[PDB]
Amino acid sequence: MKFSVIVPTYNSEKYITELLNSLAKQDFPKTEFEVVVVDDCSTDQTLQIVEKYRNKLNLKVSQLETNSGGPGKPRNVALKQAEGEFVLFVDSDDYINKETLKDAAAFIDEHHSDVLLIKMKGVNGRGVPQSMFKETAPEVTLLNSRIIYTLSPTKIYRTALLKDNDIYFPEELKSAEDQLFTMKAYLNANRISVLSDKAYYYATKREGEHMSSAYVSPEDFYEVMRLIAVEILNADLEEAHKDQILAEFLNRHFSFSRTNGFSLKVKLEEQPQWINALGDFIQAVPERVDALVMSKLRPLLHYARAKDIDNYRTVEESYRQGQYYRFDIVDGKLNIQFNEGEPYFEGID
Ligand SMILES: CC(=O)N[C@H]1[C@@H](OP(=O)(O)OP(=O)(O)OC[C@H]2O[C@@H](n3ccc(=O)[nH]c3=O)[C@H](O)[C@@H]2O)O[C@H](CO)[C@@H](O)[C@@H]1O
Ligand SMILES: [Mn+2]
Repeated sequence: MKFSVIVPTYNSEKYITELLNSLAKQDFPKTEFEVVVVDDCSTDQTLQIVEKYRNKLNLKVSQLETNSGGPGKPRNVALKQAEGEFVLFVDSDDYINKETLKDAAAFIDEHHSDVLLIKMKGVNGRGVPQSMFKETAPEVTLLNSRIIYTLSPTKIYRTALLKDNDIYFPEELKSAEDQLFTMKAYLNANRISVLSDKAYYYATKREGEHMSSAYVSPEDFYEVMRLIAVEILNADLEEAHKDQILAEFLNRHFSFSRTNGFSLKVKLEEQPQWINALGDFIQAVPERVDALVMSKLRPLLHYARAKDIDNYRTVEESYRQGQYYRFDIVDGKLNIQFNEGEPYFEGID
């Protein structure tokens, strides 16, 4: 067994066939890959739709007692059932290219990848990461490539890599359940590879609610962030490398996560809740890492670590308004003091 395609379902009857047709049309022998379907207690006709593909595909189907509250637990149940050499997570509302398992198998046989990224394509207006999919690369690291800018589970992982290092998704969590999982796989992979010859994984936009839009409390969200920083800092790598990996994670988190602009969008009466959870995550980042981060984020790291929402919000409002209490211009960049009696933050551009 080469691959295990792990499919978590939850009331997926309107789009599960578009998936199952792409596996049935794979030009890969159905005897060397399995479809591990774990249903998160669906109440529509998802399972009988799946049943019609029991002679078109090698299937392993099971259903949970109650809905787990997220994609994590179903994938965890499928992953310990998987006996394929490699694992591919495909969501119920997505589908893969006809040639995916053939090109992957051929690529991994040639380069012995532990994690293999496959190029993605957005369908029906859904955005998709692309900065790391412009060239097929046999070997990429966390620091010479943009792989940290895609933490979704929609990749090829070697089964032994996940099991030998005890890598699973957090359970009862609507979103952010993928970031810690994929980063742990990145942290332990002896070789990470990118495969961009075609458009392999098709991420769709349908209706209704996608899990990436479901509510996750700031406590649960930033606990995952805190766990990622802890995983980075205690990886079996050189200490300077771990600091730089953490800095690159923070650059991306503060630029593109819900943290970016929270004190401008969240209701005032809820922002202490955010600054306390965000601060528990930044308090796990040692202050030495602030120097490796993008300069504009250093005042935010500083006031997050101190749980100071007033100065944090003033920094965000100042960036948005382009107005500062005091600033100097040195070497085409700004050195800013955001409030009276506060420190100056230098090199901001
Ligand atoms: C970035 C990307 O390309 N895909 C991610 C995106 O998918 P997305 O935002 O589309 O969320 P989805 O609804 O597709 O959920 C992902 C998968 O989990 C299953 N599911 C959903 C709810 C539930 O209670 N039990 C269950 O098993 C879905 O059927 C689906 O197969 O946001 C999710 C939340 O982090 C991630 O898991 C997906 O990997
Ligand atoms: Mn989806």
